[PDB]
Order: sequence, then structure tokens, then C-alpha cells
Amino acid sequence: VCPQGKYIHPQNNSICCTKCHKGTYLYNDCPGPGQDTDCRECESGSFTASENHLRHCLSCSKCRKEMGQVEISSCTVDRDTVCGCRKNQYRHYWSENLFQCFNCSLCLNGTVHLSCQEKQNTVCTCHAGFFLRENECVSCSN
Amino acid sequence: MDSVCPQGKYIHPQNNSICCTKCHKGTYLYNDCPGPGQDTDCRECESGSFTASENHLRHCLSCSKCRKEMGQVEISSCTVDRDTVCGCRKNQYRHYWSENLFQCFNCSLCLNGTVHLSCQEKQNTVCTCHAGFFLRENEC
Ligand SMILES: *c1cc(-c2cc3c(cc4n3C(=S)N(CCCN3CCOCC3)C4=O)s2)cc([N+](=O)[O-])c1
Repeated sequence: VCPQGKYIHPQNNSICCTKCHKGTYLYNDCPGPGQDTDCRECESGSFTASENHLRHCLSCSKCRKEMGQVEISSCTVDRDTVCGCRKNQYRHYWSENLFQCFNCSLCLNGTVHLSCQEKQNTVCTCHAGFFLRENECVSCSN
Repeated sequence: MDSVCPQGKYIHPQNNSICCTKCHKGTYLYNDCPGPGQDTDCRECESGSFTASENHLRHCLSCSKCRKEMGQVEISSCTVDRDTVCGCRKNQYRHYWSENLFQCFNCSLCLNGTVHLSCQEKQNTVCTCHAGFFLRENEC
């Protein structure tokens, strides 16, 4: 079929044009072998992520800010925005692909194991033989 | 805009206002492009070879070899538009000794107590001591 990186001409299923590039749409399909495809760039704010032959770019998506989000590199012809987590809170994907930043919990009096990190909250184990509970250090059933 | 050629094109080595589309990933520069309305010529990459992405690039890069010098296996084929990817066998956890060097290290059969965090591709198990001391550094 069209080898790597070429697609099938709709009009004539015997001609294979280059696929566009990230960032650009197809303004029109290349006229016959040998010929370039008209890839005109994305009107900001929009993108396409990849090889494609798309008649339009996909708009920028803003962050689902209900989840205490902030994006942290902007949407820009290849890149849809990346949102990620606000000044050292943590990225709880629930379920992906929504997620929220909960706040980073410092331990509820235990000894720090893992420090707070983009996939996981700080991780605790505890002071003075308390019964261990995620963050919390709760003595026992009480 | 602030640019030279636009998005998707390189400038010709020669006519410094020919621009040409870039070779796709999977494919190299067979020869640069004649003039502004014919495609650049891109041939597939040879087997056991691949290339980034947007290349105006003379050669493919050769595949990669997984380092058994750190407990790896190719977890997926190297094929033209993606490298050989490797990893640790199921399940060791993987330790990026500098993001680029990385090791295979085993999961813990729950050491010191019982299983908290199951262990996986990135990271080890985390357990908790059935004998509550209080993490001095790394023991109980
Ligand atoms: C896909 C494609 C690539 C790339 C290949 C190269 C990159 C940077 C350089 N290469 C090569 S092959 N190369 C040759 C050095 C040229 N010099 C000769 C002596 O005089 C000075 C110039 C580079 O400089 S990127 C890479 C990847 N990848 O993801 O790394 C994938």
C-alpha cells in the first residue's frame, strides 16, 4: 500500500502522497506521484499531534480545572497542552483520564518514606508502633 | 513566523529558498527535494533500523541492543518508527541509574512485614514492618 508515510489519494487509489507533518493540515492532496501535499500549518490555537492527513487541526483543550489543575506547557501546533500538577500537590489519576491534584500530605506523624511525587502522595510508615494507615498514623482499633 | 521554511519543511542545502517536507519517521532522505512542489524522496528504513520522527536525515539510526548488563529484556521489537524498547523481567523494579543507565533490582517478597504497595515496572514493593520501629533511613 502507500509505504511509510504516504497515504492513499482519495481521488485515485494509485497515487500515494506524503502524510502531513505535526502541526500542519492537509490543504490539499498531492496531484499525482512525485508531487508535494499541501500542508499548511495550524492556525493557533490548535495542533495536530502526529503524521496525519487531517482536514483540520484539533483545537486546544484547556485543563479540567475543576480538578485543581494547571497546565504547564502550552498548546502549540504539535503539542496539545500538558496539564500537570500545581506547585507540589499530587497527580491523582482518578480514573484516568480524568485526574486531580490532591494536596501533598505530609505524614500524620510517622516517619517519611517516599517523598511526595507526581504519581504518588508522600508515603508513610509510622512513629511509636502506631497502626499504619496510608498517611495517618492511627494507634489501633483505637 | 519568526521561522525560516515553515512547519514541516527543511531548507535545501542548495537553493536556499527551496524548502522541502521532512522525511517521516520510518524513513530517510533518499535524495533532497527538486523544487517546491514535488515531495522529498524518502525511502523506508532498512530492517533493524529506525529513525526519530521529523528527519531530514541521511541515514537511519541502527536499532538498539538491550543491556543484559542490567537485567533487561527487549520488551518490544525495534521497528522503523520506534526503537527496541527494553525493561526488567516480571517483576523486578527498574532503577534509573541516571535516566539512561538503569538497573534491574528485584521486587521485595514483602520485606520486613506485609505488602503495602504492590511492586511494578517503575518501583519496588513497599511494605510495612510487623514490628513497628519507625523508618530509620531504610530498615525498620
Ligand atoms: C531518530 C533520529 C535521530 C538523530 C540522528 C542524529 C541526531 C543528531 C545527530 N545525529 C547524527 S547521525 N549526527 C551526525 C554527526 C554529524 N557531525 C559530523 C562531524 O562534524 C560535525 C557534525 C548528529 O549530530 S538525531 C535520533 C533519534 N533519537 O531519538 O535520538 C531518533
